[PDB]
Amino acid sequence: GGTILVVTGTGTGVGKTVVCAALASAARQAGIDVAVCKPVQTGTARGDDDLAEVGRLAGVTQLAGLARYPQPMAPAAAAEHAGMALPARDQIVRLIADLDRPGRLTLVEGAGGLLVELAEPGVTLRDVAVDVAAAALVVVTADLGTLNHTKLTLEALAAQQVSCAGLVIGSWPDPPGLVAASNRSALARIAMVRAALPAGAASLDAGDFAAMSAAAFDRNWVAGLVG
Amino acid sequence: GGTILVVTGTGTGVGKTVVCAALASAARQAGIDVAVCKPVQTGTARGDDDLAEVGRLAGVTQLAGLARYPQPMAPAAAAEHAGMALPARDQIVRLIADLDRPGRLTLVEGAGGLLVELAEPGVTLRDVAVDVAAAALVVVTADLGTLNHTKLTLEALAAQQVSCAGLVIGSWPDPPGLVAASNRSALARIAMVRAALPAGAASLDAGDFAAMSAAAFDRNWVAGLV
Ligand SMILES: Nc1ccn([C@H]2C[C@H](O)[C@@H](COP(=O)(O)OP(=O)(O)OP(=O)(O)O)O2)c(=O)n1
Ligand SMILES: Nc1ccn([C@H]2C[C@H](O)[C@@H](COP(=O)(O)OP(=O)(O)OP(=O)(O)O)O2)c(=O)n1
Ligand SMILES: [Mg+2]
Ligand SMILES: [Mg+2]
Repeated sequence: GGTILVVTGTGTGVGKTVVCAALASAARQAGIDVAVCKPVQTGTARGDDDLAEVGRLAGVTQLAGLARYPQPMAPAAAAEHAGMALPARDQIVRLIADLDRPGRLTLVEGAGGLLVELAEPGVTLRDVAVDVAAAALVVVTADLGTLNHTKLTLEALAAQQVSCAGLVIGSWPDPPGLVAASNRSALARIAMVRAALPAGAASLDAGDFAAMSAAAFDRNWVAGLVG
Repeated sequence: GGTILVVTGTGTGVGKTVVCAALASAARQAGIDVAVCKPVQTGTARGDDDLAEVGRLAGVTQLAGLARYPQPMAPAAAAEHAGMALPARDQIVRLIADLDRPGRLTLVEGAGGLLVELAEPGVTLRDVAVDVAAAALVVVTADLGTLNHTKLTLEALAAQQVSCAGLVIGSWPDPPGLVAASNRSALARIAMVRAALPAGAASLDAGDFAAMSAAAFDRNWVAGLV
Protein backbone atom coordinates (compact mmCIF):
# COMPACT_ATOMS: atom_id res chain seq x y z
CA GLY A 1 0.00 0.00 0.00
CA GLY A 2 0.79 3.73 0.21
CA THR A 3 0.37 6.39 2.91
CA ILE A 4 -2.71 7.29 4.90
CA LEU A 5 -3.05 10.52 6.89
CA VAL A 6 -6.18 11.23 8.85
CA VAL A 7 -6.61 15.01 8.92
CA THR A 8 -8.07 15.93 12.29
CA GLY A 9 -8.68 19.12 14.23
CA THR A 10 -8.86 20.60 17.68
CA GLY A 11 -12.57 21.22 17.14
CA THR A 12 -15.12 21.87 14.47
CA GLY A 13 -14.67 24.81 12.12
CA VAL A 14 -10.87 24.96 12.44
CA GLY A 15 -9.96 24.70 8.75
CA LYS A 16 -9.79 20.92 8.17
CA THR A 17 -11.13 20.84 4.60
CA VAL A 18 -8.96 23.73 3.38
CA VAL A 19 -5.94 21.86 4.78
CA CYS A 20 -6.95 18.56 3.10
CA ALA A 21 -7.22 20.59 -0.10
CA ALA A 22 -3.98 22.54 0.39
CA LEU A 23 -1.86 19.48 1.15
CA ALA A 24 -3.53 17.46 -1.59
CA SER A 25 -2.78 20.33 -3.97
CA ALA A 26 0.83 20.60 -2.81
CA ALA A 27 1.29 16.83 -3.13
CA ARG A 28 -0.14 16.75 -6.66
CA GLN A 29 2.42 19.38 -7.68
CA ALA A 30 4.98 16.84 -6.45
CA GLY A 31 3.62 14.23 -8.86
CA ILE A 32 2.06 12.39 -5.88
CA ASP A 33 -1.28 10.69 -6.46
CA VAL A 34 -3.86 11.88 -3.93
CA ALA A 35 -7.22 10.55 -2.86
CA VAL A 36 -9.29 12.36 -0.24
CA CYS A 37 -11.93 10.52 1.80
CA LYS A 38 -14.86 11.97 3.80
CA PRO A 39 -16.42 8.89 5.46
CA VAL A 40 -18.97 10.74 7.60
CA GLN A 41 -20.46 13.99 6.30
CA THR A 42 -23.21 15.81 8.23
CA GLY A 43 -25.25 18.90 7.42
CA THR A 44 -25.82 18.11 3.75
CA ALA A 45 -29.22 19.78 3.81
CA ARG A 46 -27.32 23.02 4.41
CA GLY A 47 -25.25 22.28 1.30
CA ASP A 48 -22.19 21.13 3.21
CA ASP A 49 -20.04 18.81 1.09
CA ASP A 50 -16.40 18.67 2.10
CA LEU A 51 -15.52 16.25 -0.70
CA ALA A 52 -16.85 18.59 -3.38
CA GLU A 53 -14.97 21.51 -1.80
CA VAL A 54 -11.58 19.75 -1.90
CA GLY A 55 -12.21 19.04 -5.56
CA ARG A 56 -13.47 22.58 -6.14
CA LEU A 57 -10.27 24.06 -4.65
CA ALA A 58 -7.58 21.47 -5.42
CA GLY A 59 -8.98 19.58 -8.41
CA VAL A 60 -8.82 16.19 -6.71
CA THR A 61 -11.02 13.82 -8.69
CA GLN A 62 -10.50 10.82 -6.40
CA LEU A 63 -13.11 11.73 -3.79
CA ALA A 64 -14.60 9.00 -1.59
CA GLY A 65 -17.63 9.23 0.70
CA LEU A 66 -19.98 6.87 2.48
CA ALA A 67 -22.50 8.30 4.97
CA ARG A 68 -24.27 11.62 4.49
CA TYR A 69 -26.72 13.11 6.97
CA PRO A 70 -28.87 16.19 6.35
CA GLN A 71 -28.77 18.04 9.72
CA PRO A 72 -25.51 19.85 10.70
CA MET A 73 -25.05 18.02 13.98
CA ALA A 74 -22.78 15.49 15.55
CA PRO A 75 -23.03 12.39 13.30
CA ALA A 76 -24.85 10.48 16.03
CA ALA A 77 -27.40 13.29 16.28
CA ALA A 78 -27.65 13.74 12.53
CA ALA A 79 -28.23 10.01 12.03
CA GLU A 80 -30.74 9.84 14.89
CA HIS A 81 -32.69 12.75 13.37
CA ALA A 82 -32.88 11.20 9.89
CA GLY A 83 -33.87 7.78 11.18
CA MET A 84 -30.59 6.44 9.78
CA ALA A 85 -27.60 4.62 11.33
CA LEU A 86 -23.93 5.34 11.58
CA PRO A 87 -21.52 3.22 9.53
CA ALA A 88 -19.94 0.24 11.17
CA ARG A 89 -16.24 0.56 11.99
CA ASP A 90 -15.29 -1.91 9.25
CA GLN A 91 -17.12 0.09 6.57
CA ILE A 92 -14.97 3.16 7.24
CA VAL A 93 -11.78 1.08 7.24
CA ARG A 94 -12.82 -0.76 4.07
CA LEU A 95 -13.50 2.58 2.34
CA ILE A 96 -9.99 3.83 3.10
CA ALA A 97 -8.33 0.47 2.43
CA ASP A 98 -9.54 0.13 -1.15
CA LEU A 99 -8.32 3.68 -1.78
CA ASP A 100 -4.90 2.77 -0.35
CA ARG A 101 -2.25 2.08 -2.98
CA PRO A 102 1.55 2.44 -3.23
CA GLY A 103 2.72 5.85 -4.35
CA ARG A 104 -0.59 7.43 -3.25
CA LEU A 105 -1.40 9.80 -0.37
CA THR A 106 -4.90 9.18 0.99
CA LEU A 107 -6.19 12.00 3.22
CA VAL A 108 -9.06 11.14 5.56
CA GLU A 109 -10.98 14.14 6.94
CA GLY A 110 -13.14 13.15 9.91
CA ALA A 111 -16.24 14.91 11.19
CA GLY A 112 -15.02 17.71 13.45
CA GLY A 113 -12.81 16.97 16.45
CA LEU A 114 -10.72 13.83 17.04
CA LEU A 115 -13.12 12.15 19.51
CA VAL A 116 -16.33 12.66 17.54
CA GLU A 117 -18.23 9.37 17.28
CA LEU A 118 -18.12 8.20 13.67
CA ALA A 119 -19.35 4.62 13.85
CA GLU A 120 -21.37 2.58 16.30
CA PRO A 121 -20.39 2.33 19.13
CA GLY A 122 -18.17 5.20 20.20
CA VAL A 123 -15.86 4.49 17.26
CA THR A 124 -13.88 7.67 16.51
CA LEU A 125 -11.37 8.74 13.89
CA ARG A 126 -8.66 7.80 16.39
CA ASP A 127 -9.82 4.16 16.44
CA VAL A 128 -9.92 4.28 12.62
CA ALA A 129 -6.36 5.60 12.52
CA VAL A 130 -5.23 2.59 14.54
CA ASP A 131 -7.01 0.20 12.17
CA VAL A 132 -5.39 1.55 8.99
CA ALA A 133 -2.03 2.36 10.69
CA ALA A 134 -2.37 6.04 9.77
CA ALA A 135 -0.64 9.01 11.29
CA ALA A 136 -2.89 11.94 12.17
CA LEU A 137 -2.28 15.51 11.02
CA VAL A 138 -3.94 17.90 13.48
CA VAL A 139 -5.38 21.21 12.28
CA VAL A 140 -5.20 24.03 14.84
CA THR A 141 -6.11 27.70 15.26
CA ALA A 142 -4.06 30.59 16.56
CA ASP A 143 -6.84 31.99 18.74
CA LEU A 144 -6.78 31.99 22.51
CA GLY A 145 -7.47 28.56 23.97
CA THR A 146 -5.66 26.68 21.22
CA LEU A 147 -2.65 25.45 23.20
CA ASN A 148 -4.85 23.58 25.68
CA HIS A 149 -7.03 22.10 22.90
CA THR A 150 -4.00 20.94 20.91
CA LYS A 151 -2.20 19.45 23.90
CA LEU A 152 -5.45 17.61 24.71
CA THR A 153 -5.62 16.33 21.13
CA LEU A 154 -2.02 15.09 21.09
CA GLU A 155 -2.38 13.41 24.46
CA ALA A 156 -5.36 11.62 22.89
CA LEU A 157 -3.41 10.56 19.80
CA ALA A 158 -0.75 9.08 22.10
CA ALA A 159 -3.14 6.97 24.22
CA GLN A 160 -3.54 4.60 21.24
CA GLN A 161 -0.03 5.23 19.81
CA VAL A 162 -1.22 7.14 16.75
CA SER A 163 1.74 9.12 15.48
CA CYS A 164 1.36 12.87 15.05
CA ALA A 165 2.23 13.93 11.55
CA GLY A 166 2.37 17.41 13.09
CA LEU A 167 0.06 20.41 13.15
CA VAL A 168 -1.14 22.82 10.49
CA ILE A 169 -2.31 26.28 11.52
CA GLY A 170 -5.63 26.32 9.70
CA SER A 171 -6.21 30.07 9.44
CA TRP A 172 -3.29 32.43 9.79
CA PRO A 173 -4.39 36.07 10.14
CA ASP A 174 -2.51 38.87 8.42
CA PRO A 175 -1.29 40.70 10.38
CA PRO A 176 -1.08 38.41 13.42
CA GLY A 177 -1.95 39.98 16.75
CA LEU A 178 0.04 39.46 19.91
CA VAL A 179 -1.91 36.38 20.99
CA ALA A 180 -1.66 34.84 17.52
CA ALA A 181 2.10 35.27 17.25
CA SER A 182 2.77 33.90 20.73
CA ASN A 183 0.64 30.78 20.23
CA ARG A 184 2.41 30.21 16.90
CA SER A 185 5.70 30.07 18.79
CA ALA A 186 4.20 28.02 21.61
CA LEU A 187 2.69 25.36 19.32
CA ALA A 188 5.98 25.03 17.46
CA ARG A 189 7.34 23.88 20.83
CA ILE A 190 4.51 21.34 21.13
CA ALA A 191 4.91 19.74 17.70
CA MET A 192 6.31 20.26 14.22
CA VAL A 193 4.23 22.98 12.59
CA ARG A 194 3.85 21.87 8.96
CA ALA A 195 2.23 25.02 7.56
CA ALA A 196 0.08 28.02 8.45
CA LEU A 197 -2.57 28.52 5.78
CA PRO A 198 -3.26 32.24 5.21
CA ALA A 199 -6.76 33.24 6.26
CA GLY A 200 -9.52 33.23 3.65
CA ALA A 201 -7.65 30.94 1.26
CA ALA A 202 -11.00 29.33 0.35
CA SER A 203 -11.59 32.45 -1.79
CA LEU A 204 -8.39 32.01 -3.82
CA ASP A 205 -8.83 30.62 -7.32
CA ALA A 206 -7.32 27.43 -8.74
CA GLY A 207 -3.92 28.89 -9.58
CA ASP A 208 -3.80 31.12 -6.51
CA PHE A 209 -4.74 28.31 -4.15
CA ALA A 210 -2.08 26.12 -5.76
CA ALA A 211 0.60 28.80 -5.43
CA MET A 212 -0.45 29.34 -1.82
CA SER A 213 -0.43 25.57 -1.32
CA ALA A 214 3.04 24.97 -2.76
CA ALA A 215 4.26 27.80 -0.53
CA ALA A 216 2.51 26.62 2.63
CA PHE A 217 4.32 23.29 3.00
CA ASP A 218 7.95 22.23 2.99
CA ARG A 219 8.63 20.39 -0.27
CA ASN A 220 10.83 17.81 1.48
CA TRP A 221 8.18 17.04 4.09
CA VAL A 222 5.52 16.47 1.41
CA ALA A 223 7.68 14.34 -0.91
CA GLY A 224 8.88 12.43 2.16
CA LEU A 225 5.29 11.42 2.92
CA VAL A 226 5.06 8.82 0.13
CA GLY A 227 7.96 6.81 -1.28
CA GLY B 1 -9.10 18.51 55.56
CA GLY B 2 -12.35 19.13 53.69
CA THR B 3 -13.42 19.09 50.03
CA ILE B 4 -11.38 20.56 47.17
CA LEU B 5 -12.91 20.77 43.70
CA VAL B 6 -10.97 22.20 40.80
CA VAL B 7 -13.29 23.96 38.35
CA THR B 8 -11.84 23.54 34.86
CA GLY B 9 -13.36 23.99 31.42
CA THR B 10 -13.34 22.54 27.96
CA GLY B 11 -11.89 25.88 26.94
CA THR B 12 -11.93 29.61 27.60
CA GLY B 13 -14.95 31.78 28.12
CA VAL B 14 -17.12 28.72 28.78
CA GLY B 15 -18.35 30.20 32.06
CA LYS B 16 -15.77 28.90 34.55
CA THR B 17 -15.98 31.94 36.78
CA VAL B 18 -19.79 32.14 37.18
CA VAL B 19 -19.96 28.43 37.81
CA CYS B 20 -17.49 28.89 40.65
CA ALA B 21 -19.92 31.56 41.96
CA ALA B 22 -23.10 29.55 41.41
CA LEU B 23 -21.65 26.47 43.13
CA ALA B 24 -20.28 28.66 45.93
CA SER B 25 -23.70 30.33 46.25
CA ALA B 26 -25.42 26.95 46.47
CA ALA B 27 -23.04 25.60 49.11
CA ARG B 28 -23.41 28.67 51.35
CA GLN B 29 -27.19 28.33 51.23
CA ALA B 30 -26.57 24.74 52.33
CA GLY B 31 -24.70 26.17 55.32
CA ILE B 32 -21.34 25.20 53.88
CA ASP B 33 -18.28 27.41 54.18
CA VAL B 34 -16.81 28.10 50.75
CA ALA B 35 -13.43 29.36 49.59
CA VAL B 36 -12.40 30.13 46.00
CA CYS B 37 -8.79 30.13 44.92
CA LYS B 38 -7.71 31.52 41.54
CA PRO B 39 -3.92 31.35 41.58
CA VAL B 40 -3.21 33.24 38.34
CA GLN B 41 -5.26 35.99 36.72
CA THR B 42 -4.49 37.51 33.33
CA GLY B 43 -6.11 40.44 31.56
CA THR B 44 -5.94 42.76 34.56
CA ALA B 45 -5.26 45.80 32.37
CA ARG B 46 -8.86 45.79 31.11
CA GLY B 47 -10.08 44.91 34.60
CA ASP B 48 -10.27 41.12 34.64
CA ASP B 49 -10.88 39.91 38.20
CA ASP B 50 -12.64 36.57 38.49
CA LEU B 51 -12.28 36.58 42.28
CA ALA B 52 -14.14 39.88 42.69
CA GLU B 53 -16.95 38.47 40.57
CA VAL B 54 -17.31 35.44 42.84
CA GLY B 55 -17.44 37.84 45.78
CA ARG B 56 -20.14 40.03 44.28
CA LEU B 57 -22.28 37.13 43.08
CA ALA B 58 -21.92 34.54 45.87
CA GLY B 59 -20.61 36.64 48.76
CA VAL B 60 -17.48 34.57 49.24
CA THR B 61 -14.87 36.40 51.31
CA GLN B 62 -12.14 33.72 51.34
CA LEU B 63 -10.82 34.64 47.91
CA ALA B 64 -7.17 33.79 47.35
CA GLY B 65 -4.77 34.45 44.47
CA LEU B 66 -1.06 34.67 43.75
CA ALA B 67 -0.35 36.72 40.62
CA ARG B 68 -2.06 39.15 38.22
CA TYR B 69 -0.77 39.83 34.75
CA PRO B 70 -2.04 42.79 32.70
CA GLN B 71 -2.15 41.09 29.28
CA PRO B 72 -5.30 39.06 28.45
CA MET B 73 -3.20 36.13 27.27
CA ALA B 74 -2.67 32.59 28.56
CA PRO B 75 -0.62 32.84 31.79
CA ALA B 76 2.82 31.96 30.45
CA ALA B 77 2.43 34.33 27.49
CA ALA B 78 1.13 37.04 29.81
CA ALA B 79 4.21 36.43 31.97
CA GLU B 80 6.65 36.34 29.05
CA HIS B 81 5.20 39.69 27.98
CA ALA B 82 5.49 41.26 31.44
CA GLY B 83 9.00 39.96 32.10
CA MET B 84 8.06 37.95 35.18
CA ALA B 85 7.99 34.19 35.78
CA LEU B 86 4.82 32.40 36.75
CA PRO B 87 4.42 31.44 40.40
CA ALA B 88 6.03 28.19 41.42
CA ARG B 89 4.15 24.93 41.74
CA ASP B 90 4.65 24.94 45.51
CA GLN B 91 3.02 28.36 45.93
CA ILE B 92 -0.10 27.15 44.16
CA VAL B 93 -0.42 23.74 45.85
CA ARG B 94 0.25 25.04 49.38
CA LEU B 95 -2.01 28.06 49.00
CA ILE B 96 -4.78 25.64 48.01
CA ALA B 97 -3.97 23.20 50.81
CA ASP B 98 -3.87 25.88 53.54
CA LEU B 99 -7.29 27.01 52.34
CA ASP B 100 -8.54 23.47 52.85
CA ARG B 101 -10.12 22.94 56.25
CA PRO B 102 -12.84 20.54 57.40
CA GLY B 103 -16.39 21.62 56.68
CA ARG B 104 -15.23 23.83 53.80
CA LEU B 105 -15.72 23.50 50.06
CA THR B 106 -12.56 24.86 48.39
CA LEU B 107 -13.10 25.63 44.71
CA VAL B 108 -9.99 26.08 42.59
CA GLU B 109 -10.31 27.86 39.26
CA GLY B 110 -7.60 27.73 36.62
CA ALA B 111 -7.18 29.80 33.49
CA GLY B 112 -8.58 28.56 30.21
CA GLY B 113 -8.67 24.77 29.99
CA LEU B 114 -7.04 21.91 31.83
CA LEU B 115 -3.64 21.72 30.16
CA VAL B 116 -2.69 25.38 30.26
CA GLU B 117 0.57 26.02 32.08
CA LEU B 118 -0.15 27.68 35.42
CA ALA B 119 3.28 27.66 37.09
CA GLU B 120 6.93 27.05 36.20
CA PRO B 121 7.88 24.72 34.66
CA GLY B 122 4.83 23.58 32.69
CA VAL B 123 2.73 22.58 35.70
CA THR B 124 -0.98 22.60 34.85
CA LEU B 125 -4.26 22.72 36.71
CA ARG B 126 -4.21 18.95 36.30
CA ASP B 127 -0.91 18.57 38.14
CA VAL B 128 -2.26 20.72 41.00
CA ALA B 129 -5.39 18.59 41.17
CA VAL B 130 -3.23 15.51 41.64
CA ASP B 131 -1.11 16.99 44.43
CA VAL B 132 -4.09 18.20 46.48
CA ALA B 133 -6.22 15.08 45.73
CA ALA B 134 -8.99 17.24 44.27
CA ALA B 135 -11.67 16.18 41.85
CA ALA B 136 -12.48 18.13 38.70
CA LEU B 137 -15.74 19.82 37.93
CA VAL B 138 -15.72 20.30 34.17
CA VAL B 139 -17.52 23.36 32.87
CA VAL B 140 -18.78 22.82 29.33
CA THR B 141 -20.58 24.67 26.57
CA ALA B 142 -23.63 23.51 24.71
CA ASP B 143 -22.52 24.37 21.19
CA LEU B 144 -21.57 22.08 18.34
CA GLY B 145 -18.17 20.78 19.41
CA THR B 146 -18.98 20.47 23.12
CA LEU B 147 -18.73 16.69 22.60
CA ASN B 148 -15.21 16.28 21.24
CA HIS B 149 -14.07 18.85 23.79
CA THR B 150 -15.80 17.26 26.79
CA LYS B 151 -14.41 13.85 25.82
CA LEU B 152 -10.85 15.12 25.41
CA THR B 153 -10.91 16.69 28.86
CA LEU B 154 -12.49 13.78 30.74
CA GLU B 155 -9.75 11.62 29.22
CA ALA B 156 -6.86 13.96 30.15
CA LEU B 157 -8.26 13.88 33.65
CA ALA B 158 -8.60 10.12 34.03
CA ALA B 159 -5.10 9.76 32.55
CA GLN B 160 -3.63 11.20 35.76
CA GLN B 161 -6.43 9.56 37.78
CA VAL B 162 -8.04 12.91 38.63
CA SER B 163 -11.65 12.05 39.39
CA CYS B 164 -14.46 13.81 37.53
CA ALA B 165 -17.12 15.18 39.86
CA GLY B 166 -19.24 16.14 36.89
CA LEU B 167 -20.16 18.57 34.16
CA VAL B 168 -21.84 21.94 34.34
CA ILE B 169 -23.02 23.70 31.20
CA GLY B 170 -21.44 27.14 31.59
CA SER B 171 -24.21 28.93 29.69
CA TRP B 172 -27.65 27.61 28.59
CA PRO B 173 -29.09 29.63 25.70
CA ASP B 174 -32.65 30.91 25.41
CA PRO B 175 -34.23 29.47 23.43
CA PRO B 176 -32.01 26.35 23.30
CA GLY B 177 -32.00 25.23 19.71
CA LEU B 178 -31.50 21.88 18.01
CA VAL B 179 -27.76 21.53 18.75
CA ALA B 180 -27.97 22.63 22.41
CA ALA B 181 -30.97 20.44 23.19
CA SER B 182 -29.37 17.41 21.56
CA ASN B 183 -26.00 17.99 23.22
CA ARG B 184 -27.52 18.45 26.66
CA SER B 185 -28.63 14.83 26.20
CA ALA B 186 -25.42 13.58 24.63
CA LEU B 187 -23.46 15.23 27.47
CA ALA B 188 -25.47 13.34 30.07
CA ARG B 189 -24.39 10.13 28.31
CA ILE B 190 -20.73 10.77 29.10
CA ALA B 191 -20.96 12.23 32.63
CA MET B 192 -23.41 13.54 35.19
CA VAL B 193 -24.71 17.01 34.33
CA ARG B 194 -25.06 18.79 37.66
CA ALA B 195 -26.45 22.04 36.31
CA ALA B 196 -26.95 24.19 33.24
CA LEU B 197 -26.70 27.86 33.94
CA PRO B 198 -28.95 30.33 32.12
CA ALA B 199 -27.06 32.53 29.68
CA GLY B 200 -26.54 35.99 31.10
CA ALA B 201 -26.41 35.24 34.83
CA ALA B 202 -23.11 37.04 35.30
CA SER B 203 -25.14 40.24 34.96
CA LEU B 204 -27.43 39.41 37.91
CA ASP B 205 -27.05 41.19 41.20
CA ALA B 206 -26.41 38.98 44.19
CA GLY B 207 -29.99 38.44 45.40
CA ASP B 208 -31.15 37.20 42.01
CA PHE B 209 -27.98 35.22 41.35
CA ALA B 210 -28.42 33.52 44.71
CA ALA B 211 -31.92 32.34 43.79
CA MET B 212 -30.80 31.21 40.36
CA SER B 213 -27.90 29.29 41.92
CA ALA B 214 -30.04 27.62 44.58
CA ALA B 215 -32.31 26.22 41.87
CA ALA B 216 -29.54 25.22 39.46
CA PHE B 217 -28.04 22.31 41.43
CA ASP B 218 -29.48 19.27 43.14
CA ARG B 219 -29.56 20.05 46.86
CA ASN B 220 -28.56 16.52 47.91
CA TRP B 221 -25.49 16.56 45.68
CA VAL B 222 -24.47 20.01 46.93
CA ALA B 223 -24.56 19.07 50.62
CA GLY B 224 -22.87 15.76 49.79
CA LEU B 225 -19.76 17.58 48.65
CA VAL B 226 -18.51 18.29 52.16
N1 LIG C 1 -6.83 29.04 5.51
C1 LIG C 1 -8.27 29.02 5.57
C2 LIG C 1 -9.00 28.19 6.57
C3 LIG C 1 -10.50 28.18 6.61
N2 LIG C 1 -11.24 28.98 5.64
C4 LIG C 1 -12.68 29.08 5.65
C5 LIG C 1 -13.55 27.95 4.88
C6 LIG C 1 -14.51 27.60 5.69
O1 LIG C 1 -15.79 28.33 5.36
C7 LIG C 1 -14.08 28.01 7.12
C8 LIG C 1 -13.54 26.94 7.89
O2 LIG C 1 -12.74 26.08 7.13
P1 LIG C 1 -13.10 24.48 7.02
O3 LIG C 1 -14.55 24.24 6.64
O4 LIG C 1 -12.17 23.86 6.02
O5 LIG C 1 -12.85 23.81 8.47
P2 LIG C 1 -13.53 22.39 8.91
O6 LIG C 1 -13.38 21.36 7.82
O7 LIG C 1 -12.76 21.90 10.11
O8 LIG C 1 -15.12 22.56 9.31
P3 LIG C 1 -15.76 21.17 9.83
O9 LIG C 1 -14.93 20.79 11.04
O10 LIG C 1 -17.23 21.24 10.21
O11 LIG C 1 -15.56 20.10 8.77
O12 LIG C 1 -13.02 29.09 6.91
C9 LIG C 1 -10.49 29.83 4.66
O13 LIG C 1 -11.09 30.49 3.89
N3 LIG C 1 -9.01 29.82 4.64
N1 LIG D 1 -24.70 31.39 32.78
C1 LIG D 1 -23.71 32.33 32.27
C2 LIG D 1 -22.34 31.87 31.92
C3 LIG D 1 -21.33 32.84 31.39
N2 LIG D 1 -21.67 34.22 31.25
C4 LIG D 1 -20.72 35.18 30.68
C5 LIG D 1 -19.83 36.05 31.67
C6 LIG D 1 -18.78 36.37 30.96
O1 LIG D 1 -18.88 37.71 30.30
C7 LIG D 1 -18.68 35.38 29.79
C8 LIG D 1 -17.60 34.53 30.01
O2 LIG D 1 -17.99 33.81 31.14
P1 LIG D 1 -16.90 33.42 32.30
O3 LIG D 1 -16.02 34.57 32.71
O4 LIG D 1 -17.61 32.74 33.44
O5 LIG D 1 -16.07 32.25 31.55
P2 LIG D 1 -14.64 31.68 32.02
O6 LIG D 1 -14.25 31.95 33.44
O7 LIG D 1 -14.39 30.25 31.64
O8 LIG D 1 -13.71 32.67 31.06
P3 LIG D 1 -12.14 32.65 31.41
O9 LIG D 1 -11.64 31.31 30.97
O10 LIG D 1 -11.46 33.72 30.57
O11 LIG D 1 -11.87 32.93 32.88
O12 LIG D 1 -19.91 34.52 29.92
C9 LIG D 1 -23.04 34.69 31.58
O13 LIG D 1 -23.31 35.84 31.45
N3 LIG D 1 -24.04 33.72 32.11
MG1 LIG E 1 -14.77 20.09 6.68
MG1 LIG F 1 -12.66 32.31 35.06
